[PDB]
Amino acid sequence: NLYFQGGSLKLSTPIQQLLEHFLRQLQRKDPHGFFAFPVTDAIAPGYSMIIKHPMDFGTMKDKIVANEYKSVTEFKADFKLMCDNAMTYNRPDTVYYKLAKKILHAGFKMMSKERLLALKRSMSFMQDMDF
Amino acid sequence: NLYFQGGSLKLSTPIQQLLEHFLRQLQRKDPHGFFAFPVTDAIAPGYSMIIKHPMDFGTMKDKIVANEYKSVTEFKADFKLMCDNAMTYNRPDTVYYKLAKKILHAGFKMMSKERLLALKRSMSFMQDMDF
Ligand SMILES: COc1cc(OC)cc(-c2cc(C(C)=O)n3ccccc23)c1
Ligand SMILES: COc1cc(OC)cc(-c2cc(C(C)=O)n3ccccc23)c1
Ligand SMILES: COc1cc(OC)cc(-c2cc(C(C)=O)n3ccccc23)c1
Ligand SMILES: COc1cc(OC)cc(-c2cc(C(C)=O)n3ccccc23)c1
Repeated sequence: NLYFQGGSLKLSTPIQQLLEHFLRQLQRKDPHGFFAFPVTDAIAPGYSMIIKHPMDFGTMKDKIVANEYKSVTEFKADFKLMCDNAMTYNRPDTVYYKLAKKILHAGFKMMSKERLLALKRSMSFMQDMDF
Repeated sequence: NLYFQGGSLKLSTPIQQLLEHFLRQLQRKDPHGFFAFPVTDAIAPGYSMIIKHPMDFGTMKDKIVANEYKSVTEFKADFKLMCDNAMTYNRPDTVYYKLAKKILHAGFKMMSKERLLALKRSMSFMQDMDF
């Protein structure tokens, strides 16, 4: 199943472009990859018993690639689920709890509707120009 | 002469926003301010005899503030006039000649219609989003 356009044989949406950008920036807060892959029962005994809805950055990346996010709010919800899971399974004295708390706070600030509107407004002048 | 809008008493165009940005970046290539002010006959004997149409970054800033640039091409022309003046009055062995040549080449690359189109296209996804 193909189509021909602009001299190229073919077959990335705005939301995919936005979420790919924010996911790369959030994963930079986790240089050791603690949040990069699903938590296994081997590394975290009882995890599958305690945490009913697991989430990780790698699973969110798969959702972006497959174009399964319909809103920023859905992305932020998955992000929040990951951080809440880490702050439920792990004790407050752990790197996982402390990092989840920092990531959750920083991510919600960075992706607020009000902030994205202000960034869009700052960029609008380039769309008003003809080049 | 005033008007009231959005609860504020009033009275910056896309081209003004674009040119203010590029002028700041071009002046960063001239940290000593050699191109920041008109060349005087005191600092450059015979300048007013040799150079018929003087130009400097400070004069270009005044034009931006006064909203006197109708195109990027007009801005690039003033920039080119400044660099050509420096490469006419000064010998090739001078910092002024060498800097003018570097500024001229870098400025034309950075402000090419093709580059600005590509930057506009990279940014378009944010204008397609609703926040
Ligand atoms: C110490 O090295 C690692 C590596 C890792 O994947 C690269 C993931 C984790 C990890 C991540 C988590 C999480 C996120 O809960 N975790 C909980 C208990 C024990 C380990 C982990 C730790
Ligand atoms: C230096 O100030 C700015 C302002 C801006 O929009 C307001 C956007 C950028 C900007 C930054 C970037 C980067 C970092 O990729 N970029 C890529 C394509 C088009 C614009 C930009 C830089
Ligand atoms: C060496 O210090 C300075 C300072 C300056 O203004 C801050 C401007 C110039 C300067 C700038 C120029 C130019 C641009 O032609 N010039 C030519 C002959 C002698 C001096 C200069 C030199
Ligand atoms: C990290 O990659 C990017 C990409 C971008 O547009 C493609 C723009 C920016 C960007 C950079 C900036 C800066 C540096 O001011 N900026 C300001 C307002 C809105 C957007 C941006 C950064």
